[PDB]
Amino acid sequence: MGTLEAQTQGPGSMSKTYFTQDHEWLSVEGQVVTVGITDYAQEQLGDLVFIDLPQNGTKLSKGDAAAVVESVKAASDVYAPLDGEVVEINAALAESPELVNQKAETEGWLWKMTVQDETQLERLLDEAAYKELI
Repeated sequence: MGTLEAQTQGPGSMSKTYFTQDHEWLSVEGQVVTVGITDYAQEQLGDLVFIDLPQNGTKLSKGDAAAVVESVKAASDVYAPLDGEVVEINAALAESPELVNQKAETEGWLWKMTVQDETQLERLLDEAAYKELI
């Protein structure tokens, strides 16, 4: 699969991004899974005023509420797309929550988590619960 390629990071390798059923995305690079909300989601919410991120070291199960993204008109929980452990959060978002509006699917990522084996993600891709973002 293309997930193997992204995990291996051999020459000419490229990270793969997938979108979920709930306007979230995840990207795989090595064993690091980066998670954010989609461009669609940031547009639904309007200008973001606060981002509440998970604590580093948090053990997540698929579906756990992990973050909150908040505009004046609306708030939205962001759920873990896979089981794993939070290892990094996007420190830019404290001063610049609007980076999520500007670059939702790239620089406005919310957190990074480790997954040791991609069997769960492989299942969700095979089911087309999650789909490749092109």
